[PDB]
Amino acid sequence: AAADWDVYCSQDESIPAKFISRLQALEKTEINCSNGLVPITQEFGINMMLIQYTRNELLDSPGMCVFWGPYSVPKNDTVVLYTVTARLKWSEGPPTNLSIQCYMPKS
Amino acid sequence: AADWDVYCSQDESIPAKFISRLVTALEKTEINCSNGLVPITQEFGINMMLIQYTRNELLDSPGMCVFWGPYSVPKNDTVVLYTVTARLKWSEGPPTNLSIQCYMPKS
Amino acid sequence: FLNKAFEVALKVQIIAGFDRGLVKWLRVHGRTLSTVQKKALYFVNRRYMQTHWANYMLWINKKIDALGRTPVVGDYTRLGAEIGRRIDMAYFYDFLKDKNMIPKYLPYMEEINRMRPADVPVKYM
Amino acid sequence: FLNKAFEVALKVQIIAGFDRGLVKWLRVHGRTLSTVQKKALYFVNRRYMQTHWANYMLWINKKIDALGRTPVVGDYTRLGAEIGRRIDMAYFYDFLKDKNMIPKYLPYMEEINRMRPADVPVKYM
Ligand SMILES: *[C@@H]1O[C@H](CO)[C@@H](O)[C@H](O)[C@H]1NC(C)=O
Ligand SMILES: *[C@@H]1O[C@H](CO)[C@@H](O)[C@H](O)[C@H]1NC(C)=O
Ligand SMILES: *[C@@H]1O[C@H](CO)[C@@H](O)[C@H](O)[C@H]1NC(C)=O
Ligand SMILES: *[C@@H]1O[C@H](CO)[C@@H](O)[C@H](O)[C@H]1NC(C)=O
Repeated sequence: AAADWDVYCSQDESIPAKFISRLQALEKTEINCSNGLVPITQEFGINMMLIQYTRNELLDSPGMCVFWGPYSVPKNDTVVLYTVTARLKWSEGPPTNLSIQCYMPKS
Repeated sequence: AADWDVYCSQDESIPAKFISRLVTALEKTEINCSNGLVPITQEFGINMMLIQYTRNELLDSPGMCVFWGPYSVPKNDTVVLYTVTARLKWSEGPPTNLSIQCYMPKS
Repeated sequence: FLNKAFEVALKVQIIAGFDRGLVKWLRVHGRTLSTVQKKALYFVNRRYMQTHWANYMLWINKKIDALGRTPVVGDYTRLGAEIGRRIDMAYFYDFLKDKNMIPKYLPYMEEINRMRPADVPVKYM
Repeated sequence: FLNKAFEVALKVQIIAGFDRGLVKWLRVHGRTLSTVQKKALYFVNRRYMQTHWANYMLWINKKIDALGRTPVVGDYTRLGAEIGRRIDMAYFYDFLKDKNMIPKYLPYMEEINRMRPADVPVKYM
């Protein structure tokens, strides 16, 4: 339930990925991105966030999250992997850690 | 070093096996593990490395690499993800990055 | 944490910026959308601010500290306006419309849409 | 970056430990293996040392720095022996046999197998 985020990956690095979530109280949500740790607040109901494949710290919009990667995967040269992880800290219970993976066709 | 793979176990008590086969310049290989940055030298021909799913700093063997994780995966409640990444530095050219992933069935 | 006047300045400008962008997008894409779909997108704006508030606050505090002086509300107005114009909400407007994912308009959304932008609740981290 | 006597002590003990482990494993699993498969596993020992020499050196240096005195060759003998017995190579022996992945025995492997353990080349990083 808490792990179920709706992940929409792109086919081109120029178009950011979209993630949507819907919502043992949840105290904190932090996305571990290549450009840093990005806090987000999951409000009751629907939440939306963009994740970029590319980084330009000078021109990027405030608070942007950028994927880690690209990574090569074994035995498969047609795609590369982009990923982030997220940590959800709860009032009661151990934190949960989730992995968000997006495969991109290789140019 | 185009030829490499990871062979995952079905039990957290049994480490995964990473095998690479190098033909031929590769200056450096670093594995980014939950317990640290682990250097390895990929010699001409076959190279092997164990990757543990569990960490005990007191009892683990010297130089052991431990996966990051476990991570929950969205929309898939039957498995969890363990992963490390590898960075390969070449004499000339940009470094290459590998994603080493193992899915473990859940209890 | 943050003085209320400052918070209000931020929220008013952020939501005003997002809304200007939505008006712009709707002039092109709004013809086939229902009234409730449009209201749902205005809610999307306010909710985007809520979701990303803590994350905007990091950037804001960074910007404020670089002033080399005590801030005034005008500083927060300017930064709020900058967030309001820089966030590209059209990535979501297009995606939601293209996939027929514009959310069904529900009471909690109407409630947030009926508030003054100054009163939209945000959570600091 | 390491005195040759120290390096030699390490390599001799590491390979001796790995080899003892392989003998123990072969008593159980060796019956159906060909001579060249067994030679290949003896090569796997030496190669594992080569591959992991750099991370062994981190561990070694950490241990040496904590000795509470300057080291002598015996310290490297001891640490080498600890590495030699603690690395669980049987995980690879079992995997390679079970999956029919025991490597094809090639000249570079024989060359490494014919060397003195003291002479197996290692790369510092
Ligand atoms: C982000 O996660 C990586 C593992 O993928 C970890 O090495 C790093 O410490 C994390 N970053 C922060 C800022 O906690
Ligand atoms: C490589 O993996 C991707 C997604 O993980 C998949 O679409 C593709 O088919 C794989 N490679 C081949 C040759 O099929
Ligand atoms: C390991 O990689 C993670 C990303 O997965 C990164 O956050 C971290 O800085 C890296 N750690 C080291 C020691 O380089
Ligand atoms: C979950 O992931 C595993 C490994 O990636 C796969 O074998 C399995 O089919 C997946 N299940 C679902 C429901 O996606």
